[PDB]
Amino acid sequence: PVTLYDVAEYAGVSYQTVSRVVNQASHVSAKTREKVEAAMAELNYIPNRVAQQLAGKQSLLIGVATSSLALHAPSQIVAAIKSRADQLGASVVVSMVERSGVEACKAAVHNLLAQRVSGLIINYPLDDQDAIAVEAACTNVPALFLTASDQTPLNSIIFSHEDGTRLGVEHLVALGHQQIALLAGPLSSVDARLRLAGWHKYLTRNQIQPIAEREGDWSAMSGFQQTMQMLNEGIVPTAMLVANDQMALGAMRAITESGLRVGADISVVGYDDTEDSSCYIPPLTTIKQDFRLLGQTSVDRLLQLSQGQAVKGNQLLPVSLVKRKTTLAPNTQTASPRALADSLMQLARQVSRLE
Amino acid sequence: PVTLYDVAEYAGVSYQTVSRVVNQASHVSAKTREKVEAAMAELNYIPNRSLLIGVATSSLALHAPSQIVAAIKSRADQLGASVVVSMVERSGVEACKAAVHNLLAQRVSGLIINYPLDDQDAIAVEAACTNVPALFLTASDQTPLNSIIFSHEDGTRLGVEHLVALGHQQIALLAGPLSSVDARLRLAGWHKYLTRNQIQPIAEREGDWSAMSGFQQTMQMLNEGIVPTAMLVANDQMALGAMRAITESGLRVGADISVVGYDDTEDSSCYIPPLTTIKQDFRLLGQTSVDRLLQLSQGQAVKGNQLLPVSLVKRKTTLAPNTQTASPRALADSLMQLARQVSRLES
Amino acid sequence: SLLIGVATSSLALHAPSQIVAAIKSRADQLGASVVVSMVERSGVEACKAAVHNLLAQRVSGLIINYPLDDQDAIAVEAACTNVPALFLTASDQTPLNSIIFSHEDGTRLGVEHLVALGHQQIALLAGPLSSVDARLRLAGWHKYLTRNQIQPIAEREGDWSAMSGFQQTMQMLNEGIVPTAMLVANDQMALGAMRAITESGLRVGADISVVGYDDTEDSSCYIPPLTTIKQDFRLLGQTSVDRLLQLSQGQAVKGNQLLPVSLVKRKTTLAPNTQTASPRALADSLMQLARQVSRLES
Amino acid sequence: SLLIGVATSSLALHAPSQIVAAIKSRADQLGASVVVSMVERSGVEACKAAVHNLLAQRVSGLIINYPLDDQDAIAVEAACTNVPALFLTASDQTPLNSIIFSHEDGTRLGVEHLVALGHQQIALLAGPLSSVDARLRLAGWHKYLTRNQIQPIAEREGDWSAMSGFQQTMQMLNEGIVPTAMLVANDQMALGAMRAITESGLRVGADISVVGYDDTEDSSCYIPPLTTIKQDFRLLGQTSVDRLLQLSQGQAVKGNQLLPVSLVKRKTTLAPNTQTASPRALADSLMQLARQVSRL
Repeated sequence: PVTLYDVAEYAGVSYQTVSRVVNQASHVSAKTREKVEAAMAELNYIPNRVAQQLAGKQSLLIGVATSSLALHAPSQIVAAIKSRADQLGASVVVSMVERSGVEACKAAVHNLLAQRVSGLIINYPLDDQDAIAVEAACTNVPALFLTASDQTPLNSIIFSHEDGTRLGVEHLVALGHQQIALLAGPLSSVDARLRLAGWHKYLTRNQIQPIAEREGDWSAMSGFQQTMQMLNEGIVPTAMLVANDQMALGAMRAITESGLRVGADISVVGYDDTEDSSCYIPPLTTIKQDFRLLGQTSVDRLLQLSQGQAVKGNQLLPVSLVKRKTTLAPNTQTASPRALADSLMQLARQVSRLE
Repeated sequence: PVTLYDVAEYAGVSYQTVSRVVNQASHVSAKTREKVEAAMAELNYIPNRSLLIGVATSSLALHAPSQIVAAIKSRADQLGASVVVSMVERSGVEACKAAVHNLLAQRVSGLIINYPLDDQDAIAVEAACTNVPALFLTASDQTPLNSIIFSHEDGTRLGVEHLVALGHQQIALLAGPLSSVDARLRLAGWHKYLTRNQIQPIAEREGDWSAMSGFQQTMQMLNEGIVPTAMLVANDQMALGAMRAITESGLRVGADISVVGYDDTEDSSCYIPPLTTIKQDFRLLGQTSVDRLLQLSQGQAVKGNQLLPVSLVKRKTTLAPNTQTASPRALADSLMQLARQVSRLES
Repeated sequence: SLLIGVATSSLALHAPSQIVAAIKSRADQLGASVVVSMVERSGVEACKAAVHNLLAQRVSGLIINYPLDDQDAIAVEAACTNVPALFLTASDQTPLNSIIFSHEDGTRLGVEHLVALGHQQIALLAGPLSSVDARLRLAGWHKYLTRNQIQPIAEREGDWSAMSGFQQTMQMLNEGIVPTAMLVANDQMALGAMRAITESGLRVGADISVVGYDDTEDSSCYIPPLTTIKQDFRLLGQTSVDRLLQLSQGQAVKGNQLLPVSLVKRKTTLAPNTQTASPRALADSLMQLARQVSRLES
Repeated sequence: SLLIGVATSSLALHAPSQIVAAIKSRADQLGASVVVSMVERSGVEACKAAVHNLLAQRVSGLIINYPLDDQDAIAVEAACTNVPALFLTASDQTPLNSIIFSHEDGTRLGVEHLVALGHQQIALLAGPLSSVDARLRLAGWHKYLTRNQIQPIAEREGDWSAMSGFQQTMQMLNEGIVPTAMLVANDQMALGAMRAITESGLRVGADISVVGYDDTEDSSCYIPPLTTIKQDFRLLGQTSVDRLLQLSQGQAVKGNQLLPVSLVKRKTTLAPNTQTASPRALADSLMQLARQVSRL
């Protein structure tokens, strides 16, 4: 071919030196790594082996099957994963799952397996039935799941959906709310269904039935649209539990644009605690999920599993309510007709001043 | 939203013809491939049509870089090439030069640098790429090397012109951190175009891209008694924080202080009130960068720098300064709000 | 392999298409094949013939999606001659194998809805009376309105089309008969009624409340959105297949079977005597002037 | 014996049911039998499969009632392998055996209608863009509006359902975009738009004119009755059978073939509002409602 001995006799260096480069920067002065890496590139030279160029002094090589990095939560996690995996001197190989469902995910795994990975993290939302089908596909390779579900028997880490829903409900019940609406994610999504189940569960335990229930698509816009729809249908709760912070944003807008006050008239609770919620108007009470932690933890755990020790269990991570300004004790006090008529008059005056 | 049948009935050719172009040179007089390939490009149409490519990126934590890499990975798949990301924490050129030396060790056939660098440093990095094609998604327009970016010149211009045209004279800037090239360029641009309208900003401040910083800096400014009629902000998130600062300072966004963002994120359409901003399509930047990189890896493409258009997205944070009477559109909105309140009465 | 025959009304018609779709669709999932025989009308000889065809094609089970009164349904079951036969349109009182929606419930819910909103002056708008489904629906309305000491002030007969709903309603209002509410036999006639009302200078809901039947995709966006009775035809179709396979192995409900329905409250139902200058009517007037305002020059 | 296979979209959907009805119906009159194979979903592998089934059932001719772009329609025709195949959904520019309605006409008529009523501010509401029928319709609208020196002021994408017509129209008006006319890709979305408009404090026709497509039974009773483009699907279905029998005896138009459509003028179309009230007259009206409000 173009050999390892050709790279060397024209570039002026030994075959210990060309072979020390092929691996990683160690005992060769950084100034002689320019005489080699330009002599390799200007004659096209490469590995075999190419997993013989991942041959030492040890590897853990880990595969991740994830939802789109477009989406905020999955990016947080993978960031953390990649990040932490680095600290531990293991490498990460992502395989994105442009949707949707289990055949999609089963495929993303069969890829990672073809790339001879030593462990798997599944960051893709699956109901328990399907998660089992996937675990089947992992075939003698340790597999940690960051989204299940149904309880599950397998290796998992998740945040407590039970806690999240409980905290929110309890918060509002304790502020003395009785008229409550839910705004869930799309129901194709397992995470949405779990969240909603949770809300029902705990509201039932406080002798409460939600006065309305709706379904967004995770986007703020859908939070606005559904909330608008609802208020226009004359349904006007004192509080809303919302399945993520972005829909909560859209709800808040719907409310505000409907002539109501967020908190003082309709309290709202989110989920996720995104960077931006702290500066919504007003700042948004929500459930914190530390995705960076989930990601980082999942790596420690996976390395352990790949040496036959760890929790071969399922594992939960705590969450927490973050009180801010969208939660206040209920209030149906609301402007009097005389006050509205006055506001109207003011705009009639402004109107008459136009062309 | 331009289709295949729009490319054809303005450029004077059939569908068999537009559809024979999309595929390849088969029996194409490259002559009539000029009537089509300019009508595709001058309407904005994007057709459904080993290479191993490395990406050096900022943290995927951050929104923009995730968008891009997503689009990259995604598109690279369609083309049967694989992507290998190397994340850069954090800060500076040695950081980034290192991330590259890794990707090179993994014997990649092309490089995309999605990490913000000033032109001096971008050169230093290009030096490190050593006989391997390297496309940069963050430098300035001035660079000699292979790049794709959005027009910072346009973005800044549009925003300024927007507010001047609404008749604003008292304007404050809220920039990104100045370690960041993208922030500096944006700020330079704002100064450039405000100068061209005989205006000097009344205040200038520096966030860190986070909303919280937008709030903190705007708060500080208003508390220092500096109260502009408009703000140009370097991204949508800081704009959110500014809006909050304003609102919590007893003022109305738009009516009292107009605000303009940058990026057009998913959520800005539902800020309160919805946010006027400059659209940058990161999915497109990412996808494009791959096509371009494959071409470079076969000798041909723009070995040039390349710009991508942007656009102003008018919404509700921009209104003529509160010196003027409110506009009919602003009144009609207020009126809608009361009609909603009214319908919730009974007596 | 199960091979199953369907005798259906025209696929032109919305409901029967829903069903056969669901049938074909589900039958696929279960690895059985479907063979449709359409019955371009009308009545029992028509339907007895459609069956004699399917039988000639050696099918292993029959679904009869064609509307029949109980007498005639028996005559047809006679024709099926040692081949399992599931009927998707008869009454609840039949001996044979059937699945239907509860006509008793549908009618009850609608009446109760309006009585509970306090309506006393009510008109019925039924389907054509050649149609069994229309007669059952009408019987039901009479039954429950009687149980609330009410006699309808008018009663009319469309042909299922919206246009007929308009025409009959127009006729009625022009005859000076002006109820506070209408029970209508399907959503499309309800559309036509609503138009007749609106074009007669009246308000749907506020002046005359209207209730539909079927809950079609589009009723949620009628003007105003239409209170109606939900019937899930996809479900009926899909269910009928499961059931038929079971019957073809001796076991299942050799019974008749009912499927629930539900009232869907929307904006065509409001208490009588609203009357005039409610907050909602003022807010509407306001909205109009806001639009006019926004058309001005600054 | 003449035995004919149909590959169709879901019978759930209104149009395809109309067609197959007509097909089955007419095929009966002619003493041939029909065998349907439904397609879900979606795209060309789906449809290539539905055909490979029908072929296994040894049919003597094929009707493809499933929407396909010209590229894919060819791929399917390849699959038909020596069996006559009539397509009820492609474009006019295909080589193969087809019958369709004139999309060129439909779009032209609607545009010309509104231009002739003197509209300059126009919005489009298209079907989903995964759908070829939607893309063709939209292309057509662009083509003819361009020919009248007009660019639409907005452009949106439903999913064929009324609800989406409402949602997109609501979105658009809330974005402060307020055209004088709308071209809509089917009658149901047009219903939803009409609602969005009406509920937005505006008048359909007088303020915003709307045009549909299909002419469904119900559009004649929308509020107000809906100007729309008529497509007679019964005819398409019936015609496709005559034509197929002829093809199966080596004679007919081995051509593509078009069917006319027609504009149906009703009440959602009127000349744009020339006229406004003065600010002083509005302010007075506003005062009046403030007085009424203060009693309540």
